Amino acid sequence: NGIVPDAGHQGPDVSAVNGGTQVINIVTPNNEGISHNQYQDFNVGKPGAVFNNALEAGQSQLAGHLNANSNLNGQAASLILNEVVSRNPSFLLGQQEVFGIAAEAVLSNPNGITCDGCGFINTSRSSLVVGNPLFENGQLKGYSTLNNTNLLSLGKNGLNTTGLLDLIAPRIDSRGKITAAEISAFTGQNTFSQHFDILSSQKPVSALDSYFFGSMQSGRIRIINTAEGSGVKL
Amino acid sequence: NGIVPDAGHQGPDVSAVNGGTQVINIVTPNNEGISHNQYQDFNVGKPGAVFNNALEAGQSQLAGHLNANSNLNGQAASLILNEVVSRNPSFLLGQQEVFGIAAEAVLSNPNGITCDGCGFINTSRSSLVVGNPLFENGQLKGYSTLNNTNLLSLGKNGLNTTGLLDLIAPRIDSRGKITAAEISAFTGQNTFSQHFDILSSQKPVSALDSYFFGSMQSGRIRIINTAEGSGVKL
Repeated sequence: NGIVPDAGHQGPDVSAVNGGTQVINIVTPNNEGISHNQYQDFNVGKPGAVFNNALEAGQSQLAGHLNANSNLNGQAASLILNEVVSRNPSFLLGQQEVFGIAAEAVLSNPNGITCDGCGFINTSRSSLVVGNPLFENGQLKGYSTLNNTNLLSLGKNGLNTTGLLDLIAPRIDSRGKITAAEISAFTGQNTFSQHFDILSSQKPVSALDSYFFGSMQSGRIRIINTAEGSGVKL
Repeated sequence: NGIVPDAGHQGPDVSAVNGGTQVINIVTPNNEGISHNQYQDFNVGKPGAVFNNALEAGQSQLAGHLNANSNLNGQAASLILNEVVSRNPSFLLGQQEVFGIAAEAVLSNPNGITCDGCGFINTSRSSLVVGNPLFENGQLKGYSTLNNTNLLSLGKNGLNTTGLLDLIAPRIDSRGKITAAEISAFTGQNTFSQHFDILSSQKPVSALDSYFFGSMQSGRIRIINTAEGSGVKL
């Protein structure tokens, strides 16, 4: 019951639950190569979840044998954008696997995101965005944490991935081991490009406190807090 | 007794002690604009220390009225490089002021550096390097932490500056509030350019553990640990 796709045009379809692991047929990539998937609820349990970006049947790590995704229409996604459209926050307690062609992945949930033992498999770049994507006539222009005060939380069991990692939120509270090739954490109220360049920043009414306890096993870490007067506690 | 200049050609001369604050006449800048100063001992107490990069007499913040530095020969330094040539580590318990023309400042001490309530005034960029500078026929080519396992320590009272801040050491242990326009921390055994670009990295025999407790009041923080297998604990 963790992942509940939206009933609208950008809602993906669940094809199976294999050992508690939900398998999601992501929607057709647009001309930008972006599969924009919308959910009333996006949560991942300990069995994890699989996003099917495959043009051939094969073996997944989390859900066994899976089929090609006919939604792809012969073109795999280069970016899998998962967006929660409701007021429900997201809890990630397991791995998210991209089955098939490797792609970038973004979870966007302006209501809040909590990781605790979550991770990403076969992902070149993975982003957690407590904020909303910005679209202009159907094309992705970036993301926004403007007017948002919600929290990205990482629990004791941390987060692991072999690719790049982006953490975008008004504030971040981390208590676990973050393992990634590179870690980028951007806090405060900002507008971002598609590539998470900071295009603008605003000062929040009250302080946006970010907390980092725990290890960070990465060769490169960058933390940008644009909330003037706030800080990054370690 | 904190700052003891070397007797050789790159040893500066102390001109005064004003309220316990040592005033150092840095040596003539070379053609690169680098004043390369060598010390048998480099320590700063609570009264702080002043480096005289002035072409006119004026008022310093820490040491009252000071004169022009005749060592400059009419050309202020663009980089003040302070290097300990002995086995003595460095303890910085106060502010270091550049009197006169603003400049970049680097403290190089391969034996270790400890900050506790230290800071930098009228400095565009300030660097603490547990490592040695690299010279090629008198020209500065960069810095090196190769084969070094010593520690850069920041105590409870932290470090403050309005300019940029570089922290270069085989490992860093910080327990206080670091305030700076931007913070760059590079750990592991590396060779650096003059601008602290990582040119090469080597794996240490044993782990080089870096620790960051405490606040970091900066808009941009980057931490690069090139020691594979080691991590950054927060």
